[PDB]
Amino acid sequence: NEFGIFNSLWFSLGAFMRQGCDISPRSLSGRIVGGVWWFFTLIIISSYTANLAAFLTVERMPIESAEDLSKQTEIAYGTLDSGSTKEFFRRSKIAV
Amino acid sequence: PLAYEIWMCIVFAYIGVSVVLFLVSRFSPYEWNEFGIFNSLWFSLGAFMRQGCDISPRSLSGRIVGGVWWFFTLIIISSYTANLAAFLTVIESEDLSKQTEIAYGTLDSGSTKEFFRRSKIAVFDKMWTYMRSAEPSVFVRTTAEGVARVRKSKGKYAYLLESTMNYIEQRKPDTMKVGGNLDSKGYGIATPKGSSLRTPVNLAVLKLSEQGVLDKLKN
Amino acid sequence: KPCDMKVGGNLDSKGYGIATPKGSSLRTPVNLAVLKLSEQGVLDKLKNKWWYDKGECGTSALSLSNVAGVFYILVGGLGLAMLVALIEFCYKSRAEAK
Amino acid sequence: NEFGIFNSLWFSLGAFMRQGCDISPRSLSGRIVGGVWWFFTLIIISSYT
Amino acid sequence: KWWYDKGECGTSALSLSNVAGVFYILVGGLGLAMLVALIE
Amino acid sequence: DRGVQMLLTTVGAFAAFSLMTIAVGTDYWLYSRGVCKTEEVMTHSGLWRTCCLEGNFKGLCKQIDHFPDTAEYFLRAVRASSIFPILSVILLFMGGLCIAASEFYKTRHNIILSAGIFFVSAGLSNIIGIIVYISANAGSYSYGWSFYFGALSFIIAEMVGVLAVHMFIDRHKQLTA
Amino acid sequence: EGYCVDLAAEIAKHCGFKYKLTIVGDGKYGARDADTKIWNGMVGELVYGKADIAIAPLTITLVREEVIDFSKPFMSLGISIMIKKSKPGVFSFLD
Ligand SMILES: CCCCCCCC/C=C/CCCCCCCC(=O)OC[C@H](O)CO
Ligand SMILES: CCCCCCCC/C=C/CCCCCCCC(=O)OC[C@H](O)CO
Ligand SMILES: CCCCCCCC/C=C\CCCCCCCC(=O)OC[C@H](O)CO
Ligand SMILES: CCCCCCCCCCCCCCCC(=O)O
Repeated sequence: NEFGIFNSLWFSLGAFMRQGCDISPRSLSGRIVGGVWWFFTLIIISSYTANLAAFLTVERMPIESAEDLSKQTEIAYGTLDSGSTKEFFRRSKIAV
Repeated sequence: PLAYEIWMCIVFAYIGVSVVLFLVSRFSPYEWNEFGIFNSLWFSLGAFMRQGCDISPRSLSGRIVGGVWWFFTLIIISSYTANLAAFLTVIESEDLSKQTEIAYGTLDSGSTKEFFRRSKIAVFDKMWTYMRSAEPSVFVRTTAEGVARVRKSKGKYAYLLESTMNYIEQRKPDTMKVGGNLDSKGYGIATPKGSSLRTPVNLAVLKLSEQGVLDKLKN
Repeated sequence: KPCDMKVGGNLDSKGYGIATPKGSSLRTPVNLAVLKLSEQGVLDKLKNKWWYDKGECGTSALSLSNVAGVFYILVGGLGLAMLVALIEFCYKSRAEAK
Repeated sequence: NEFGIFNSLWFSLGAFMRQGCDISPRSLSGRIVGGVWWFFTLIIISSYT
Repeated sequence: KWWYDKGECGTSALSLSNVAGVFYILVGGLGLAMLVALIE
Repeated sequence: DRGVQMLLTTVGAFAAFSLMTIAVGTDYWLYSRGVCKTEEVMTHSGLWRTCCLEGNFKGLCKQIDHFPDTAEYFLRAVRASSIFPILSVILLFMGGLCIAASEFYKTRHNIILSAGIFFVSAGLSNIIGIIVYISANAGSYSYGWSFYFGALSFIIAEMVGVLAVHMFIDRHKQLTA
Repeated sequence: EGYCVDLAAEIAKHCGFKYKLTIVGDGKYGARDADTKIWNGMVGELVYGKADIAIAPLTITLVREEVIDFSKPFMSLGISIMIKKSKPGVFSFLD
């Protein structure tokens, strides 16, 4: 019924899982520690759920195009040395 | 938000946690812990719904069981809410041939109707076998008639027409082109066999092609 | 194999054709044969035969795979709890004065 | 105390605001009512957020 | 010669940097609690 | 009401053991749509043999090829050798054996506790086996009556464990009098 | 063996001729050298009369159609990009 080391650990774990308490501090110092741990828990668990929602929402909605190839130079690119592909590029009037 | 298997295994884990909490809480004669099997089940249910506790295990082992059940509950309920937030925030082809709820047809006289009447491809021959015998007729006298039939049939009529016309997708109000093209071909300027205009018009089409006129006009 | 991808749309649209010397006698029969093979579906069968028949590379809810780890932890914790309880019970049962 | 009409209204309101308990039903019937109310609260509050 | 011969330039997870403040508040609260207990 | 409790626990142990053994031996765990012995047709796949039906040569079937990142290797190994379903079968067998021996060498009232522990452990092994099975399947479908025989064996095993622990508690309560 | 080997046999049957497959000596499709103005590849073989027909993935292009004849397309295509290229982790709930 009082905060020994094992009961202190149980209170902290239960406060983190938002799983209620069978006992809470009664003194000013115990209540300062409890309140600050409750704040830390609220921010951390809200942030876990918010970031998991962000992960799933973004997942629900490195070259993707010729424009991509044209704008970069880390990735080399070419064609058959003799072919209609090489001629397509040698004569294209399209900017990209 | 959660797959059927997650719900089923949540129920199995609930039964297992309740039984192991009951066993560990009251099995040794030296403990004789108000966790009977009924109270173990109540504690586990109220822990899962993130609701009041009213009793918490006091032993080391009952506390291990309680702690892992609390962690499991936090992860599973957080993920249910996150995936529901994801859900709230944000005929494909052969498909026509394999079904009958959605009717489908072509222009009553066209290269499309002839494509199907002569196809030796199984899916298209199956579609032709259906379309030529469908009643009421799935064929339309004009493209506009086919478009209106799609628009007024509440999704129960799909229309087969050339990709180019399927233009209608960019017109007010409700239609969409789905899947790839069933074939590949081209439109040509036609003249009577042996016409004097054949050569100049063939060369002009190539000149208009090369100078970009045909792309400007389609755009 | 090793199946290690086509990206983006096609840059243009064109076709492969059977070619003959300018003015060849074979030009008309071969043009008509290509159209016969096209109309009878031979060209589709042959592309499928050589591209896909012998190809060596061929939901929204949350699946049990996404959370299986939490189930493994839960059952491991239940096992550890049972072991701790039995260890303490054996200790107490052996600690009675004899 | 036990669940009179005033205490039962308080129990239900506290359950909906996810604000834990001072008492909880002890009998099988009370616990069935409490269980379905807890499930209802969880789905409705998760869906609101 | 004038451009390149003389060239002089040759949904992630959440990091401890955007929750650090709450850790600082937590440890400050633990220090304040210890001080209040010792004063009493 | 002691006496009928012993019959109920013995019947439950035998039922759980039989159900879990049938589930492991039988192969209607998953109604997938794949290839029978080496056309895509339905199949009553199981823990060992992916077996065919509604096909050109239905009824002829083979041994599933489990194998084609150590985590995937470990999971594929644990799901290839059904160690967890088989361990569930063994633990249910030993639990039943303890319950049976609870009539001979009576007055120990400490082996019936071992029976309860064996039944609870069998349930836990069974649930791990279901999780690894479903996880490895993710490498349309449905689940067959073999899957539900395994699940029902889990439920009956947990109930029989609760009864065994209750009987052990009652026995020490009588002894303490 | 191949798509064009299968197609060659069928074109030959439907046109009624016997044929001999030959691999283009320079292994090229066909381009007019800007400089020597000589056509190489399969197009050159047809232009200079070394071959009577080309049955290959030979693209119908304006510059080629000016010097050789092409049937209607037996295959439709376009230039594309080829690039060198998931199971969730068990403890992915910590991500
Ligand atoms: C007195 C209190 C009694 C004790 C109460 C116990 C309950 C708390 C357990 C929490 C889960 C612990 C396990 C966390 C999972 C660890 C897995 C991990 O670290 O994964 C590694 C990963 O692969 C990258 O390295
Ligand atoms: C110890 C006292 C016990 C207290 C008991 C409290 C009950 C708590 C749970 C209630 C929800 C259970 C009902 C869930 C119904 C699921 C609906 C369903 O079955 O899904 C339909 C179908 O599968 C898809 O189309
Ligand atoms: C009855 C006894 C209870 C005892 C009390 C328990 C503690 C209360 C809980 C949390 C305190 C949180 C403190 C928040 C600190 C805010 C820091 C801040 O605001 O700094 C940001 C800055 O203003 C931007 O520029
Ligand atoms: C803590 C234990 C009980 C918690 C409530 C869990 C609800 C169980 C539902 C099980 C069946 C779910 C069926 C969904 C799949 C489907 O719609 O096809």
